[PDB]
Amino acid sequence: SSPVWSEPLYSLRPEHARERLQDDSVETVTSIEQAKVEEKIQEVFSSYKFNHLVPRLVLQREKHFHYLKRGLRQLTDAYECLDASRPWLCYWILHSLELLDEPIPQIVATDVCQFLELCQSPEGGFGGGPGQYPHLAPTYAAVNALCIIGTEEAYDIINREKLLQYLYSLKQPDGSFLMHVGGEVDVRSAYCAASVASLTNIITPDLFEGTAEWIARCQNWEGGIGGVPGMEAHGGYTFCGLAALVILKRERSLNLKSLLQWVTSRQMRFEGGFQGRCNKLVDGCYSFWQAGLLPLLHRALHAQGDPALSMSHWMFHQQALQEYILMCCQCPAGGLLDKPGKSRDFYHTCYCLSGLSIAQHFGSGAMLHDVVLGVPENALQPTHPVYNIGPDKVIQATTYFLQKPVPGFE
Amino acid sequence: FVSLDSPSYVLYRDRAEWADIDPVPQNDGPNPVVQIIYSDKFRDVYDYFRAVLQRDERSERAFKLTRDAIELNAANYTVWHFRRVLLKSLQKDLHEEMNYITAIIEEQPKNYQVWHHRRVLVEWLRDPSQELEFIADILNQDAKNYHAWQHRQWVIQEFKLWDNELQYVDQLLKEDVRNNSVWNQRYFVISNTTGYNDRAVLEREVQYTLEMIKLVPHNESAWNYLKGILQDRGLSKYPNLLNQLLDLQPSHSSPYLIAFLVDIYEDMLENQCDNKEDILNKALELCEILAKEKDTIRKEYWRYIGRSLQSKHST
Amino acid sequence: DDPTASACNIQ
Ligand SMILES: CC(C)=CCC/C(C)=C/CC/C(C)=C/CONC(=O)CP(=O)(O)O
Ligand SMILES: OC[C@H]1O[C@@](CO)(O[C@H]2O[C@H](CO)[C@@H](O)[C@H](O)[C@H]2O)[C@@H](O)[C@@H]1O
Ligand SMILES: [Zn+2]
Repeated sequence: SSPVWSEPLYSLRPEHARERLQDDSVETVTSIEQAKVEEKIQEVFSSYKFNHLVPRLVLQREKHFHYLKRGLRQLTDAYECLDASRPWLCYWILHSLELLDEPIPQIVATDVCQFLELCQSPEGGFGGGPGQYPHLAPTYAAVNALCIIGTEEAYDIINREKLLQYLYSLKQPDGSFLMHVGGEVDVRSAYCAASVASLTNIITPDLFEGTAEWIARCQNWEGGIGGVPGMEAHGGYTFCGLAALVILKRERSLNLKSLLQWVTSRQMRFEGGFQGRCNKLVDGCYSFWQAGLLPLLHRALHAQGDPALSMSHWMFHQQALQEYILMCCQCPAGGLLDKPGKSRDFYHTCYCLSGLSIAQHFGSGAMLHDVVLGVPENALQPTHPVYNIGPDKVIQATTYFLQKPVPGFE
Repeated sequence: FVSLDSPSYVLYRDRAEWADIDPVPQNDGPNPVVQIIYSDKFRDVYDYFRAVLQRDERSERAFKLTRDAIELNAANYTVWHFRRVLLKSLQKDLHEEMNYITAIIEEQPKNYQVWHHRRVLVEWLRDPSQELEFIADILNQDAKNYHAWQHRQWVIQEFKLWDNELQYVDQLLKEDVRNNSVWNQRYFVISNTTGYNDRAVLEREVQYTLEMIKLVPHNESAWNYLKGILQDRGLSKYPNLLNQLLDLQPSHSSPYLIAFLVDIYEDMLENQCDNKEDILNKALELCEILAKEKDTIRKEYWRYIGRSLQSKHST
Repeated sequence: DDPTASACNIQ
């Protein structure tokens, strides 16, 4: 073996150079862009190697913490474009802090609860800010944020009776859901609805009638899932689709074989990170949307009695993903990002960290196997693959709400 | 009338025609979180938007105000919803609104609200005449814009405009054969017109795809389409394909070709093929080659496939 | 932070 102060990396092996793009001497916009990213990434990788000396990689926890702590209270006008997504900012930041095991002061927690209460609509659901119409995306974010806080104060903010009525007000006869009244339809809505309904215990027999079938129609020839039937497979929509089906216990409605082959193919042989769709670029946020699909598929196949499943690893290159996130997605000033050259933002900070946690932790049944690349302190808290909040938070919230009746239903 | 960046722009709090209504500030609570330090202009427009919304004022001034609110944050879906309420209530010229959304999407093509607004207008007018050309212009700037392709599929299916889409697909594939959004549109068009059961159509597609593969052997999209149009009937149902790929292996031993062979072997074993032991041995050898040398990023997947094959066909 | 230019909007 090697001394504790040097840790060989997959991305630094001499044979890794063979993984560079082969454009077959036929250049198109796609290959040109891919080659540009690979050139930059190789430069980054090389900066972490000093011949046979390869220092352990470090997650800059403290820098990330200070960036997050500041954002939770105030934001520059650069975030005016997210004025209709305030609950998302709460969730992204709180989940990042949770992954980093950084305590949330009680005062700050109460202030977040009060703010989300102001975003809650009298018709049920939460809007992007005080007085805004409710929308399933901020509703999903608000519920997740309240569950991360996990106090009875936070749980009780949610008006469950109106929330269920609101979900009914968005339900379509073909099984799909509108994102908001008079709004668009895509797989994101099914997941947002399934996530908040299961956590708050408001699922009725008919709420999701036809939903599983509609989601299956979104799986396409590629194996992944598109936003609506007929559309290109995309990691974001595929995560939403599979996670929703897992909540509904209808994963078998999909061709899991083609889905598995599709997502594993989305990990970039050279960069180590994941792309959102075939022939597009690597991006740190897909560390969650794409890689998060492996724990879901593992669970789904394990429920089916698959005798070939691993008892120690997810079906993606866990080490290579950690290498991509740690070497290429950290902003030296704190925060994480899409790829070198891009600026940090709270959204990428949330998902790059969520993906890193998934890559470090394997769990199935009574089996637990951790693979924490770099210094030991890099280990993050685990995240639930369905909800993307701590597993402890999921259990605590589900248990709390299971003690309440389904609004006006028996 | 006057844009937010125009030299003569005046804050709403200073407009005489707006003096009769009090602005409604946003209440973020006494101890704010994720508080955005808005510019004076941003806050001014939204304080008045909140006022007209709270009063549910269906007026021409409210309608013009939404235009500025949208310029400040086109992702504010509440503003868009209210603007649509006003369009109906004021009986606004929808063709003029179409010219408006056209300009807005050109500026912010990756926004969900703008594409949905356009769809609603097209639905209200039952007029798709400008759609294919407009979308084509958006795709000329970003050939992979997801929202544009989604809107394009909706228009084509809702108004049955299939006649020239395969020709459009062919042109875009000529420009960039690696454009996965275009291969997806190819499947979309064929499955919804002739279908793939017509053996003449299937042969044409398999031939076309194989030609693209020979031209650009490492383009994953073509390989994925080839598998996509053959997978449901079963890859083992096409014996000649195996031979052709086997002949191209010695000169094009790419991970895509090797993986495709494993996929064929998997299906063959699932269908009581002849020489089962030999096929299983060949598949396991390729899984090892993929895991250790040719496609190591997917070592865990290939090892799983190897174990899976043994659990299903060892005997 | 440049969330305005990022193509990663989920809403
Ligand atoms: C729970 C939610 C709201 C999940 C959605 C997650 C994602 C990531 C959705 C993506 C939607 C999408 C495909 C938008 C189109 O614009 N984005 C891109 O083009 C990014 P890329 O190039 O990586 O495909
Ligand atoms: O990944 C293919 C797999 O998806 C399903 C849906 O679960 O069908 C999709 O793909 C077909 C092409 O293989 C399309 O005809 C169909 O429209 C699309 O939904 C499964 O039937 C298939 O095995
Ligand atoms: Zn991203």
